[PDB]
Amino acid sequence: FGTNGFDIPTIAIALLIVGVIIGLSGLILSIFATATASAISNPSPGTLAYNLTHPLINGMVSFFSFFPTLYVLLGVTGIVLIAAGIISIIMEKF
Amino acid sequence: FGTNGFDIPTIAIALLIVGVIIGLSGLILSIFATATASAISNPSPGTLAYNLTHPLINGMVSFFSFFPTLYVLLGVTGIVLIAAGIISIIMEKF
Amino acid sequence: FGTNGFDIPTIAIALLIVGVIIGLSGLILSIFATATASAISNPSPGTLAYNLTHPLINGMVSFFSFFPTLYVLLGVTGIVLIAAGIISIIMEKF
Amino acid sequence: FGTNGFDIPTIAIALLIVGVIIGLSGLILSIFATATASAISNPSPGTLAYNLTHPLINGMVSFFSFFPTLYVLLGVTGIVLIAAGIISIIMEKF
Amino acid sequence: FGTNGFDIPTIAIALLIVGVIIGLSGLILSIFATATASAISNPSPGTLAYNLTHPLINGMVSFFSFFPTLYVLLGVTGIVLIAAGIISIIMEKF
Amino acid sequence: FGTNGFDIPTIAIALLIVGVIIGLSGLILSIFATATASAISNPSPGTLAYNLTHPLINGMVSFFSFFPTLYVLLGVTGIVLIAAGIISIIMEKF
Amino acid sequence: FGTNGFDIPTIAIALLIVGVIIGLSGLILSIFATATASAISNPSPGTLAYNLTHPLINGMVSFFSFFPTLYVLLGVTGIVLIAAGIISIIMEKF
Repeated sequence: FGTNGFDIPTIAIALLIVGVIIGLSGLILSIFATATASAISNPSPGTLAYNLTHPLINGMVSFFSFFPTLYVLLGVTGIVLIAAGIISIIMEKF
Repeated sequence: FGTNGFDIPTIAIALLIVGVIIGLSGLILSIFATATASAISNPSPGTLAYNLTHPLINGMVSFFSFFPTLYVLLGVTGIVLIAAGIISIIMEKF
Repeated sequence: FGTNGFDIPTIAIALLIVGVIIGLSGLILSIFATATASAISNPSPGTLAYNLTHPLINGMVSFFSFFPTLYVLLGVTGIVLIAAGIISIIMEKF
Repeated sequence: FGTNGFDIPTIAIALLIVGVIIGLSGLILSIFATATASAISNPSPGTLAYNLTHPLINGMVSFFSFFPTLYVLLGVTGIVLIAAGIISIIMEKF
Repeated sequence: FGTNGFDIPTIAIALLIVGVIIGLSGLILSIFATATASAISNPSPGTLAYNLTHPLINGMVSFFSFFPTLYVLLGVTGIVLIAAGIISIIMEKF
Repeated sequence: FGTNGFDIPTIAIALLIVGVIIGLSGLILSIFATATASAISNPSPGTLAYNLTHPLINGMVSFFSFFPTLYVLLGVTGIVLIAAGIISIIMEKF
Repeated sequence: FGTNGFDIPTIAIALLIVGVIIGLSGLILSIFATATASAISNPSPGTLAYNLTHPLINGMVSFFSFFPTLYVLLGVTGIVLIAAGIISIIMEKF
């Protein structure tokens, strides 16, 4: 059901695959992050361990705050792909 | 029943296939998402685990909100295909 | 019973085939959709699972609402085919 | 009584076989589950054995709740098979 | 009594065979289902055994409710076969 | 009763096997966990044995709390398998 | 009186044999069980011998309660055998 490489069943299957993969990734990351939160303690505000450990958790927080826009762009890509497919169909179907 | 590659039985079969595939995808994704919702907990509003986990679920929500327009465009494609078929029939049937 | 490729028995058989195929497709899709409706539940209006699942069912609804016009155009195609047959007969029968 | 591989007696025999197998499976599973229910006890709500045992029975309940939709899809498959048989007969019987 | 492969005695014999096979299948399934009904008990509405056993009987009920339409389609197939035979006779008997 | 490797009797038998295996596993684990609960005692809240033993039972509790989602995913896998079977049948049965 | 291996006299003789064997088994088991009931006594509800002996008689009761469905299935088998014989006769007698 298509012209050259655009196949609606294939597109649906690809959407399925990316959806389940993203769900799994969120699941695994949340489960692991719970263990991370449990493991690390809060020694004190001003002793050696605080100086030793605080920037690491800061980097954790920053990277994980970067994740959302990555996911948003990844979502945007699919609309572009389906659009190029529609345009390609229209170009030489007539 | 056609001219070159436009076959009404083939079109009906393709519509059947895409329909059942989309139904399956929705089914599997909903079943998996229920498990995802069950697995992840809500630690607290302001502790380490919240900072560690919140953006992930935000990305989940965003991507899944992108799904609907993908499905809509995928639906639009079929009208274009059947239209090109009709036009191609009319062009050289007379 | 025809001139070159227009055969009234063949047309009748093709109409039979497309009719039964469309009936089957409707049957199978309805039977599957009943199972889909049974499987998915309604968690709550505002919790995580709702955010995770609602757009999927929205896409389901949209695509299935696109089906009717596809069927209508598919029906329209046959009148065009029989018309081209009639015109072709008249052109060189005299 | 058929064309290539579609045989109504064979289909009837296959329906018989799947029916009796499913009946047996239900019988054996129920008989075993009764013994499971008898064996496991309820120690107390909050002691060590409860923490040790509760998630296991939760997993039991979840999987067994997944069974019904599996059976429903398995039932749906047969209509598809008989339908493909009918279509195949019609295609080249005429 | 026929042309190529359509034989009225053969058709009558095939109808006989499918009829007796279907009667046997119904007989055996009913006899077995009576034993199934006798074997399984009703423990209680809310204890462990109920959670363990209820979905199994639900799947039983669903599949057995799917049987009727299977039988109906199986019956429909024979009219198609005899029809193709009649058409084939008429095509080249004259 | 199938096309290449999808066999409804085989699927039913596989469902039977996985069901009984899971029931057995739950049974054996619960029976063993009862013995574990009986064996270990509660020395005191703050003496040497408490420091020596508490994290072990904590790990016990955590792993056994991980079991349920494992079972849920294991259940989800079967719907995917039966779905791929249905799709494969539909693809080349017509 | 048959075709290949189906012999009505042989079937009647087999029915005779299974009937008398089952009658004998019931007779011997009842006679032995009477002696078992006579031999074992009822020491007391709560002393050592009760703890030592009660589960044994519980297992006795359970197994003997399992017997009936075994007999029922054994009875069901014969209808299947005679049915396969009838079908085999019909298949190639014509």
